[PDB]
Amino acid sequence: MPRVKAAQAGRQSSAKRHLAEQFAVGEIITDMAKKEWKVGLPIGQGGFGCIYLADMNSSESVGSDAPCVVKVEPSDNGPLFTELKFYQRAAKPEQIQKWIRTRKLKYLGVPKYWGSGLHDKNGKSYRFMIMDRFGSDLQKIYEANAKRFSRKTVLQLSLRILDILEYIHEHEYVHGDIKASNLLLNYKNPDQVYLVDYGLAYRYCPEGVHKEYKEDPKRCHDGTIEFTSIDAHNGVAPSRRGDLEILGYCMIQWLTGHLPWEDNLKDPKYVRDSKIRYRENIASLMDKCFPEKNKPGEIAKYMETVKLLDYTEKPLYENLRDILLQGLKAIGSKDDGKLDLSVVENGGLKAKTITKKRKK
Repeated sequence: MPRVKAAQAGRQSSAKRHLAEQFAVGEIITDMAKKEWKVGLPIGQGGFGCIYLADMNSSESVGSDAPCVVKVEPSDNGPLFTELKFYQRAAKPEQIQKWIRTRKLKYLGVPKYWGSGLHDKNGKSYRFMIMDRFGSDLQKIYEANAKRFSRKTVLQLSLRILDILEYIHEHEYVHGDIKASNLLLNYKNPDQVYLVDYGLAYRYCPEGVHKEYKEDPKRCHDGTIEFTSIDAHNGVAPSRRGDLEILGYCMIQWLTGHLPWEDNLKDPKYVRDSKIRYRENIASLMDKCFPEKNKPGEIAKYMETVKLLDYTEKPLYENLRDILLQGLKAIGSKDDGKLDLSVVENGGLKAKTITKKRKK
């Protein structure tokens, strides 16, 4: 006496053609700078979906086909508001190079900003923003490459993401979702990874002042538990320990190309039991996933160290970066020149809004 049942469906159509209602490639978008940016070919990546190139024609001496694009968002001012806020707030050549050079930072893994604008579609204000020229994605590359990256890449990315993660963590936002979906590359430059999709911004410390674990008791689940880690999965702000922990998980997953708990990440209970069970002796789990394929140590120690200090004691960029560079350079290899993710995939990344109170 079995029992089965199910169903599903879906569709969507649209079309138009007439004056003041038929936009297309080459269209001129007016920015807050009172200018006119021409839209180029479609992209779909580089912002929040449905992104179109920018600066098609030339105004004075072409600059490498004018590597620029413009993302378009719906009239809501929700996720784009926050993302754009910090995006433009932390965007600047002189500003960045200033603090970066003054603090000897390992470069900033953030996209370049130029300007923004909104076009009122009679009842629907379409907001858009111009940024660097992107095309590749870490979510797609890993999909076709089966997260089969070398140590050089894992280290390079980890380092970059770390620097940026700190510069922002010292403000009031942290990309709890380190998922590759937030990692994008240049339109055709593998030696340049930028972290976009700030929509997953999670206020680390309230009013700039940290607070004991007790933010979202109902699991803020800002993003996919897969990368959200126990921190975000528990609604608690990743006070250093969380950020680092997440980076470690994704790091080993990239070097291994497969995750044990991942296959069982379908549910939260599993992800939790896995995090704890693996936390008990991450060292054994790290060495277990790699008997003798390469050299599991940088990630093993890095993680063990991040949890060896405490749940929320204090960060250790120098210490972590030390063990990481030590194990990575221990093999006599480091800084091949740029990166090792030029597989050229180009897919369709994703995004989401910040967790707090608004999602209706």
